[PDB]
Amino acid sequence: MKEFYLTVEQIGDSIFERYIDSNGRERTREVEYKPSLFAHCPESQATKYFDIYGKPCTRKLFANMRDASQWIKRMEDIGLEALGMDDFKLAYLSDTYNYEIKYDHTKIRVANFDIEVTSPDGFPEPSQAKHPIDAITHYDSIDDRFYVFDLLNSPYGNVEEWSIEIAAKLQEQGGDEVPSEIIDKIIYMPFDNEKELLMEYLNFWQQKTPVILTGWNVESFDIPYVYNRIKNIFGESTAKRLSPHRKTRVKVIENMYGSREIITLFGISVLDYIDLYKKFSFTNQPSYSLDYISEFELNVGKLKYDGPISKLRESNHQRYISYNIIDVYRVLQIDAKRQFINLSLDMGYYAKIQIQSVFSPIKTWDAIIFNSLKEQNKVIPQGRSHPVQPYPGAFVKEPIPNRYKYVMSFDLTSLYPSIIRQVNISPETIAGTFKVAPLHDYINAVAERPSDVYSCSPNGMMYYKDRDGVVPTEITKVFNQRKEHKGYMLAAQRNGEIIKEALHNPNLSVDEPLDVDYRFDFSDEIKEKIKKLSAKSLNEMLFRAQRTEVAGMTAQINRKALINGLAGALGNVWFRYYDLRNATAITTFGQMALQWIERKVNEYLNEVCGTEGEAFVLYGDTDSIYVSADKIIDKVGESKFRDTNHWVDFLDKFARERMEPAIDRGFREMCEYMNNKQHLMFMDREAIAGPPLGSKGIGGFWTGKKRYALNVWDMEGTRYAEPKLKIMGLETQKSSTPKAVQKALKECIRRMLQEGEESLQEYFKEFEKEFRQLNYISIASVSSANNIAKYDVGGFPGPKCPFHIRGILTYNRAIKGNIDAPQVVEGEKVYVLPLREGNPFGDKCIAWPSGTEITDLIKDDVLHWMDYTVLLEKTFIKPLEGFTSAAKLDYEKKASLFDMF
DNA sequence: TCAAGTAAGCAGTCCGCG
DNA sequence: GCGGACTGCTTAC
Ligand SMILES: Cc1cn([C@H]2C[C@H](O)[C@@H](COP(=O)(O)OP(=O)(O)OP(=O)(O)O)O2)c(=O)[nH]c1=O
Ligand SMILES: [Ca+2]
Ligand SMILES: [Ca+2]
Ligand SMILES: [Ca+2]
Ligand SMILES: [Ca+2]
Ligand SMILES: [Ca+2]
Ligand SMILES: [Cl-]
Repeated sequence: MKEFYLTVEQIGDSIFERYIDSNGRERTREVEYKPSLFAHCPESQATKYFDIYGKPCTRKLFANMRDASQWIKRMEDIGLEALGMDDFKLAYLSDTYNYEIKYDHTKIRVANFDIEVTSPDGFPEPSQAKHPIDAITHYDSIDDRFYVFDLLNSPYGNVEEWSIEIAAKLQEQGGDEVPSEIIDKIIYMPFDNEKELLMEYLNFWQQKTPVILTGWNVESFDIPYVYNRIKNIFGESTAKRLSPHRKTRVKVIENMYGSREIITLFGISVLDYIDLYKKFSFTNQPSYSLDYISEFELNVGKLKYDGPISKLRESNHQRYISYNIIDVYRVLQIDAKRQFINLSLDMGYYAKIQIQSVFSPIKTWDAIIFNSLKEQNKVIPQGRSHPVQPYPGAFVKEPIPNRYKYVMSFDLTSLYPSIIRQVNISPETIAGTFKVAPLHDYINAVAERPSDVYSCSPNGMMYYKDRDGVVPTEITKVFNQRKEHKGYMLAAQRNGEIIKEALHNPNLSVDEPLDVDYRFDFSDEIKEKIKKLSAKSLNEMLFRAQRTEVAGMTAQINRKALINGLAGALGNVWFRYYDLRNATAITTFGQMALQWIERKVNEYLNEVCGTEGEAFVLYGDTDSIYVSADKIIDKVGESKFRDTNHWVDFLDKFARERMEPAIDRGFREMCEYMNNKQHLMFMDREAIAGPPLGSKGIGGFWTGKKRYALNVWDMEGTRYAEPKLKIMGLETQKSSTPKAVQKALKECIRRMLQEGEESLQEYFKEFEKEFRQLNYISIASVSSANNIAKYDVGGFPGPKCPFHIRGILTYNRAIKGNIDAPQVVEGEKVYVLPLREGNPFGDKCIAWPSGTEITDLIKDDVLHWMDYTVLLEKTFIKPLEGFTSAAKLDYEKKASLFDMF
């Protein structure tokens, strides 16, 4: 077995390392690590160490780590560059693990825990920790067991033991429906007092010390609460037993306004799952309560109880404990699905960083690039301080608001990383500058050729062509991984569509799902077998196919975020390789590439239609073009096509055989023009959109930049069983618009694109007729709530007070004096509802914490005073009017014109 | 809302616009 | 009432 680190810390002049040894065993060592740093020396000195620019460097070996830090300081006082890895943990891992790390996840202790704390006087502040901890469920990945620590006696109630048999049975039997598949995995431990529970929990922690510590909100609540509670009862030294090296810190953590407190446990890698979810899931939720996310991800029903959570333990301790266990399992289930822990470890070990540093792309890329350079004996530069400066980004084309019947989109593969590689954009590859012409001149190939020797970007930057920079070299490796996993993702997606087709025809039999790998396109034998399968087996296969696709999406999209992170990090002042010359070289080249290809695609299509000046490209954002295919369809049919799938094949054949070769010729020319290192602008067909053949649908529409809808039949080679709506930027896509409204707007769009104007007018009429029956939560807007206490002034809306903030102040006033009423937490999401004039709340809106029912006292009143009229015109009618106006449609008839008869 | 980047939309406040 | 300066929030890349 090859060895791998678990955790690494610097504590004074010692590196503290937990690792897995050659025998598969967890181990700990304290290494008195002697770091090296570098200084420029004259050429006279024969050395093997060179900076990234090829300047000679002398290596400086320090007695300890504090000596290395003092030298960096004194080099600053002198005014000279101190080169090398100043994060000595990273240098240590580089020296100790001088190879590609193969890790074994089965040897890494991943702990998933949740605590319960009964609080009769509001939220229990983790930094006070004044209330007893009365439940801890702690799952261990190695044991595969849920360890339940249950307080039977508290100042808030003496309770009976939790019954495992009641927990197992249905809600309909008096039970808690704790999943069968985990019942045998529960190790249950009741305690007579909190001191006993906490002492036992600390002994347990010692024996099964987390490497990865996760859960929901554990970093902001669970961890600091357990730490401070133990600290209040036993002292600081006992609290510090949560760290394997007995060292903890705070932390702080900004931003403005104001600041939080977390506990840094040295030798643990805390990956709060809420944080993993926000970084990697690529959703924006109305609520981040576990229950909301569990419903969203797993389609599991909200685990319900009577009364408030502060009375739950004394009124129903059985359910209290059972829900603590289910809370932990929920997070494991979301991970089984999303695989964010797996992803974190992959990226973390790849980069050779503390695993928790996957949260910082700057940290991740600094470690990768350092390790790539160290391998060649090259020395990294000192990080400098830079003033934050704005710089330009992508080009977005203004669309003409309209409907568009037949649409084909084309999209550049990993654009920004592909520009890095093509141009050879890197800190050490800068060759100089050239006199820049207006961008428009490069777009039209009218400017003089920038260089005959170097590789250029239209921002004026020239780059070496003899060898690849460290940025191109390393961005390529992660790009190639991204491409691998995207393949598995798209194949899984395609395999899912074959199952959906076969679901049109079971096959009334008792059989089993096929043992297949969904990452690969189903063979003809698997296809045959699928066509003989029951609905039960086919649905189970769909679930599994869709799970593979999710797994592929996680792996692919976050490797993409990482590489896009690097292009972005070039424009972040805290990045070691921060250069605005390079950041702009990427974005300017991208602007040219899009507008260059727009010109070429128009020219091509104008040529192959016999026209001049006609604009076939109707829109583009950053790296995408949207081509109007009406004239291509018109040249053939629609006479003339058997079905929808027939013109979708014709357009797929035309895009792949005629257009892409022309796009590639267009891009090969631009590469020569810029004299780039290698041609890497690959623009594949993305979507084929249009109305169902023979229908009165409009196919798609644009309202403006970054706001559009299309009816897609084929996406990147996935031919759908049913057409899919691709809606971008419109209100159906915003977390802020109500659930019921998003749904309603979506069906309006669907009818517009697939069925026509009259189908739209009948749905709108029906929705307007029934919308007052909708549940208040389903029709409440959502906003994030920043700067509440600023507005307020005091406590009414102050000058320029935002609408949602006003609603919160209304809420604050209606719940004034209540300890147990839910407080609106600053920086979180709220539900917002408009209020009718003359209401007892004395303002036009009320807001409350999202993902929650509003307090029983006031609920009846807001429900009574809810302004449905304002609600409808604001969230539904205004947006819908914007759609139909853009699409040249009416949601209301209109005319009409006969009229009676 | 600690944690790579810019572009650009819409809601609402405030206030002009004879 | 609408739009523009401005803040707040949110999304497309
Ligand atoms: C999504 C996204 C894009 N971008 C920039 C960089 C991208 O190259 C460019 C286009 O974005 P995308 O079209 O979303 O993705 P991509 O071209 O990088 O890769 P692919 O299409 O194969 O999925 O916009 C970011 O800087 N950050 C982001 O989060
Ligand atoms: Ca792209
Ligand atoms: Ca693509
Ligand atoms: Ca069949
Ligand atoms: Ca794109
Ligand atoms: Ca070339
Ligand atoms: Cl790819």
